[PDB]
Amino acid sequence: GGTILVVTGTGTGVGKTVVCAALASAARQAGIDVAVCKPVQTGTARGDDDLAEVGRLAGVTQLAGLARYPQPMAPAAAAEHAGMALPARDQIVRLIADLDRPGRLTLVEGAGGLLVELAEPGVTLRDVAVDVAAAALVVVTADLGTLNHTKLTLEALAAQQVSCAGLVIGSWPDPPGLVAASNRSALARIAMVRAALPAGAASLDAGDFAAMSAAAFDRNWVAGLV
Amino acid sequence: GGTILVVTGTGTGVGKTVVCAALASAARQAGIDVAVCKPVQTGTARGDDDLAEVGRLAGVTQLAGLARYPQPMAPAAAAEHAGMALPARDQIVRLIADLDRPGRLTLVEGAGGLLVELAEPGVTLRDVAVDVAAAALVVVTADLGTLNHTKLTLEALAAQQVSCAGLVIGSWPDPPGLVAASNRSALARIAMVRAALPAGAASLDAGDFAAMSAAAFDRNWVAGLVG
Ligand SMILES: COc1ccccc1C(=O)[C@@H]1CCC[C@H]1C(C(=O)O)C(=O)O
Ligand SMILES: COc1ccccc1C(=O)[C@@H]1CCC[C@H]1C(C(=O)O)C(=O)O
Repeated sequence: GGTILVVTGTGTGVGKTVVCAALASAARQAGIDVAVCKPVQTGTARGDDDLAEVGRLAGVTQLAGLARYPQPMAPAAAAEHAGMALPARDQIVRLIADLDRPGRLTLVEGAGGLLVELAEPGVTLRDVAVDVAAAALVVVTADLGTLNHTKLTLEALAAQQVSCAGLVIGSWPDPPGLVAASNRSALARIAMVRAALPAGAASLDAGDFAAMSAAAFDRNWVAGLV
Repeated sequence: GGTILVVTGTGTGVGKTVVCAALASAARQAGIDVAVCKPVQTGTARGDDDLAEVGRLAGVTQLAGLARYPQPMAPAAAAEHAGMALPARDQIVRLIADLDRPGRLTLVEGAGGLLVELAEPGVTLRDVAVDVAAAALVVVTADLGTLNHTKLTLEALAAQQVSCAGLVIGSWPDPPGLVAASNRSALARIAMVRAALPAGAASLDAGDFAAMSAAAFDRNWVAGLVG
């Protein structure tokens, strides 16, 4: 086996996908082979496609997914509106296990937050992280309310003995602002802050995004992941 | 004592204050003595004052505060920015204990979400709820992301054996879109939804607000809150 990380977020729209891309880009530039699994993708009718974004921004080609739902809703909700079930727990765990190989960083991107139902019946990304012995990287905001949401997510991880690999602020504003500066310091008291991605980074071309990502993370930490 | 309910939320801006006012108004109209307590208030320099809004919307005069900090931030940062300290645990507990009495419903309004630090060191509303044997009413939104936030908050309450008194949707759109309708159904499968306050409730006058409040909750639930 290699290294499996689940990438979750404290909520929706926190920048999980740009963080997957930035970490993928950083890790490739560190010579690591990277796969990204997005088992469940919703919001396709309006053009959401997180794997494609990871492809454009970081050049990853091992991009695996199982299901795509048009409605911009939580999977269970999108799957009910569509009249079709979610994938099986079995499918998700085994797709991830087959992606994973020595020398490879495999990132598993949830949909929304940690306790959204990903597979039938009621199985979450937390359940999947247990099954594949993955640690969890938590994407957070620097905005008002982030400390509570982060602490809640970390408690939920520890309740099932899922290790936390750190936090990433998905969007760092410019200029920061009083709240954002305060929250960054407080977040670092609760866990390791691996990066804070400049606001607007998702609009970069691949070259600029690759330079941003290399500077965003600690090179030694990245190298140590595998 | 009487009944103590802490009123928390899945985050900030979910409508805890209007929910406190609405439940207070419904209980008063059922003949229940109501006090509302806000042990930590931030944002006072921008005019934030939840107790005064409760009084204005619901007519409550039994209102009790404790700590007030100027900046509209989490209490620890707001207190640091003002060169002040957070209250001690027993200052919060004594405030609640002094209000509590038989026949009375005492609502304790949190600051932000459940695990926000209210007192040194790392004391949260969840700890306070344990100390005063209160159940927790959880205020939620109907928007994308509420299910995860609600489940995280209920799991945290259960981790300390704090009973969940149910959910209240702080702002309910009319008409409800597909997403809000779907989230309300999912929310009700997680826990009892005690009310869904109409959007804009905070702008109703006293009589409209009182009428909205009486219709918002099951009267048998409200009446049963206090023996
Ligand atoms: C399933 O998770 C959710 C939970 C609650 C609310 C919304 C969602 C979403 O799916 C959003 C909506 C479409 C895009 C998705 C987005 C992404 O593609 O990154 C995300 O994961 O938040
Ligand atoms: C202090 O706790 C917090 C922690 C994190 C984020 C926000 C808050 C707030 O308190 C907000 C900020 C000002 C108004 C407050 C509001 C209310 O007065 O109703 C609330 O309590 O959420």
